[PDB]
Amino acid sequence: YIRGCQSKTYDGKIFPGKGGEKQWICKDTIIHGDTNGACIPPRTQNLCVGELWDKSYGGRSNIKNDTKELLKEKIKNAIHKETELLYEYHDTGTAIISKNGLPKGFCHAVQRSFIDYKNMILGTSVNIYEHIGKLQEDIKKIIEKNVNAWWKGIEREMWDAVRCAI
Amino acid sequence: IRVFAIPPSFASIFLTKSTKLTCLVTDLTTYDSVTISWTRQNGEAVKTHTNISESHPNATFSAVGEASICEDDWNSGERFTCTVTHTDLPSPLKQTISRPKGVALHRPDVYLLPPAREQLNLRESATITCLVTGFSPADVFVQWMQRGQPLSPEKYVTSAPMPEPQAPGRYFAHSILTVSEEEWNTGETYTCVVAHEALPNRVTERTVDKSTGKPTLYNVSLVM
Amino acid sequence: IRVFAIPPSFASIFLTKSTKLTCLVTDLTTYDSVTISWTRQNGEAVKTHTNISESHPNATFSAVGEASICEDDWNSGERFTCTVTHTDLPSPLKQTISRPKGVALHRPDVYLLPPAREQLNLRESATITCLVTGFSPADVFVQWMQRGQPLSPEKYVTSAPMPEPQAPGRYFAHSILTVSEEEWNTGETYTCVVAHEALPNRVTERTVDKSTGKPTLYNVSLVM
Amino acid sequence: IRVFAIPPSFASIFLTKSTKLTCLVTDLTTYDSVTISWTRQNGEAVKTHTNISESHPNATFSAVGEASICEDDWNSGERFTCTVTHTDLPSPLKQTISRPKGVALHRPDVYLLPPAREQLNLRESATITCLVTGFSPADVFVQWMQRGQPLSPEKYVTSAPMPEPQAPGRYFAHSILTVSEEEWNTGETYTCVVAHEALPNRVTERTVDKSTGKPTLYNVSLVM
Ligand SMILES: *[C@@H]1O[C@H](CO)[C@@H](O)[C@H](O)[C@H]1NC(C)=O
Ligand SMILES: *[C@@H]1O[C@H](CO)[C@@H](O)[C@H](O)[C@H]1NC(C)=O
Ligand SMILES: *[C@@H]1O[C@H](CO)[C@@H](O)[C@H](O)[C@H]1NC(C)=O
Repeated sequence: YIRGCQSKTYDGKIFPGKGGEKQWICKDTIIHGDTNGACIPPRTQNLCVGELWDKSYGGRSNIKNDTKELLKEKIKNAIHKETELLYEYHDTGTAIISKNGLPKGFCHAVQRSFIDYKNMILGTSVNIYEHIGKLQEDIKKIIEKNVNAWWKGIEREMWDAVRCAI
Repeated sequence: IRVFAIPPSFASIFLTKSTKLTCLVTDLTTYDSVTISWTRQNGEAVKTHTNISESHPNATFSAVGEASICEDDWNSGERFTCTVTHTDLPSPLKQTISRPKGVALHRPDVYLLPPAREQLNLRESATITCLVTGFSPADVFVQWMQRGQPLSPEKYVTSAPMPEPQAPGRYFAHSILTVSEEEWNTGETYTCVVAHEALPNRVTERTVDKSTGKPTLYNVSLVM
Repeated sequence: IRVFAIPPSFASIFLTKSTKLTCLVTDLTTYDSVTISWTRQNGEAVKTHTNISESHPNATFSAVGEASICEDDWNSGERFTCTVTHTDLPSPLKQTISRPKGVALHRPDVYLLPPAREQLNLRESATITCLVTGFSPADVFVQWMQRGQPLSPEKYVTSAPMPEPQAPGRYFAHSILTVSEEEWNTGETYTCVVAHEALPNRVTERTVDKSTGKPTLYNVSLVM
Repeated sequence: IRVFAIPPSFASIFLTKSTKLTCLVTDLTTYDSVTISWTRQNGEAVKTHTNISESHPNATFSAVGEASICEDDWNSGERFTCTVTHTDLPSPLKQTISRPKGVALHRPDVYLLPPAREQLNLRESATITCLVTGFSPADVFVQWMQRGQPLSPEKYVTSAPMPEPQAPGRYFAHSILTVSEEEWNTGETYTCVVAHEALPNRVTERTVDKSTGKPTLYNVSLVM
C-alpha cells in the first residue's frame, strides 16, 4: 500500500494548501525526442512513479536490477496508489477539472494516468520528463533481457489494479 | 469486585468544552436490570446515564455511564461518587474520583523542530515535531493546524508524557506531524496549539514555515 | 501466585550483550524453597536462577529467574518454558515464553534534530532529539554518545515506540538529550546511536552539532 | 595427519551473525568413512557437521566440520578441541583452537578520505577509501553502505590488516569503494561501517558526502 507517493499537488495543493500549481512544460529535450510540440500536463509531471523511482539526491532508478515479475508488481502498486491519490485529490475538489457518484473528472484523470503509465512502459512518451527517460530505458532493459508485447499481455492486470483501487 | 472510574482527561475537556464523568465497572457477576447512578459530595443524583452497554459477554461487566457536571465544580476538585446498583451486592458499589491536589502548575515550553535536512533529501515525507517540555501535570493535548485550519487527527500523534530527565516534578510530551516534503519545501505554516492547565490562556501555539531559521536580512543564494 | 511471561527485548539483550530470560510470578507470599528451572520443548535446558528479588512494599515476593541462552537459540523462535515449583502453589505451573512472529522488519531512519532556536535563546538548556522513524517491530534501543563516549542514562530519556501516523505497520520513537547551551554552542557532536533488529548492521549512529545546519560554501555574517 | 582447525574470524561472526567453524586438515590417506566432530572441555554433546569435502586427488585431503557455538562461550576464550577420527588413524586428531587472549583492545579510528580531485577531474571513477587505523586485534570487518542501502562485497575491496608503521601493537586497514563520478556528484553520502571488538557497540560509522571537506570559499562580511 505505502509506496512513497505524496498527495497530488499538480493543479494546486489540497486544502488547506494554497499554492504549488504546476504549469504545462511546453519544452522538448534535444537528446531525447529532439523536436516535440507536445506539452507535458501537470498531472503527468506528478505521476506517482512510486517505488520505480526515488528522488533521493537527484534521480536514481530503483529498478536497476529487478525481475520481470517484480517490475509488474511495482507498476501495479504504483497504478493503485495513483488511482487512490487521484481519487482523494478530485474528491476534495482541488483539481481544476473537478472544481455516477465519482468526483467530476476523476475517471478522466485515472484513465489518462493509466495511458501515461502505458506509454512509460512502452517507451513511446511524447515528451520525456526527468523521471520518464531513465525509467523508460530501464524498463526496456529489464523486459529485453518486445516491450510492447509484454504490456499488451499485462494491460488487463494493470487496469484491474485501477478497478480494484476504485 | 471494583469499579474503574475514568476521570475526564484534560484533553477530553479541551476537545468537547465540557466535563464528562465516565465510570466503568468490572468483575461483577452476570445478571440483568443493573442500574448505575452518579452522586457528588452531597450525594444528590447528578445526571441519568446514557449509552448503557448490553450485558458483557466476557463475564465482567463494562457499562459506560455519562454524567455532566459544571466545569467549575470539577476544577474545584470535589470527590464525585459513581454508585453502582448491583443485585448481588446488598449495598450499591461506589467508586469516586477527585483530581489530584498540589501538582505545582508549570507552563509548558512549546518548541517546534522542523524536519532534519537529511530527511527532506529523501523528498518523500517529513515529520515536524512539536516538542513540549517542562510542564505539570502529565496532561497535555497537542493539536496541529496547517495555514490556520485544523488537521485531521490521523496525520499527527502525541507521545505520552514522561518525566523530564532534568526536573523531577516536570514532564515532557513529544508530538509529530507527518508532512509531505513538497508541502514543506513550499512555504507552509503548520502551527501547533498546545493545551495545558498551566498556560495563562490555556493554549499556546508556535509556527514553522520553511523560512523561520532564515536570516530575514540577507537572502544569500548560490547559483551555478 | 500466577505465572507470567517476561521475554527478553532488544533493549535488554543489546544493552547486556546477552539474552536474559526472565520469569515472573506476581505477588507470591513470603515463603521458602523457591525453585526455578528453564526448559525448551526437548527439555535438556538447565539454568539456575540467581539473586531473587527481595520483598516488595506489599510484603509479597515476585519470583524472578536469571538464565543465560545463546542469541541464536533465542532467535530460532523456539518457545522457552520456565518451571515454577513453590510451596504456596498447590501444583507446579509452567509458563510459556516466546517472541511474536509474522512481523515484517523495516530499518529505522534515525534523524537527529538539533534544539530549537527559541530554546537556546533562553540560555537554560538544550534538548537534542533523536527521531527514530519508520521502524518495525516496535522494539528500539537508543544510546547517546558524546565524543565517542557513552552518556549516563540519566541525561536522556527515550520515548516508548508508538504507531506511525501515516504508515500502517511502521512506528516511531524519540530520544531527547538535555544539555547546557554552553556545551551545545561549543560543539561535541552528541552522537545518537540506535540499535534495532531491522538495521543491516544492527546499529546505526548519527551525529549533530552547532555546525550541521550552517551552510558550508558561504559564511555570510552580518555585523554592526 | 593434523587438523588445521580455523577459529571463526570476526568477519564471519558479524557477517553471518553465527559462529561457524571448520577443521581443515593435512592428510595422508585420501579417504576414510568417519567424519568430523567437535568436543569441549565441558564434554557437551557434539554438534551436527554436514557437507564434507570430497576426496582430494593429491592425497592432501581437507575436511570441513560446521558447528554452532555460543558467542559468549567463544568470547570467554574457553578452548574447543576438534576431534576427527578415521579408519587409517584410530587415534582422534585432537587439536584445540581458542581466540588469543592477553591483547589489549584498541578502538579503530575510521577516516573516510574523499576521492582525489585528480580522479574526479577525469569524471570516470571516484575511489572512496575508508582508512581504518589504530585497532590492536588483527580482526576487522569493513562494510560499505551507499545512500542507506548496504552494498555487495563485489563493489569494494578491503585490504588485509597490516601492522601500523609507527605504533607496533596497533594495526591498520584499507577499504576502497569505487563509484562512477556521476554517482559521486549527486552527493549520496557513502557511509563506511567498521566492525571491531574494541568499539563501544562493535560498529562505528563515518559518512563522506560530496559536500564534506569543502571549505568556506565565500566569506561575505556585510557590516552596516
Ligand atoms: C530569495 O528569495 C526568494 C523569494 O522569491 C526565495 O524563493 C529564495 O529561496 C530566496 N533565496 C534563498 C537562497 O532561499
Ligand atoms: C562562519 O561565520 C561565523 C560567523 O561569525 C564565524 O564565527 C566563523 O568563523 C565563520 N567560519 C569560518 C571558517 O571562518
Ligand atoms: C570570515 O569573515 C569574518 C568576518 O569578520 C572573519 O572574522 C573571519 O576571520 C573570516 N574567516 C575566514 C576563514 O576568512
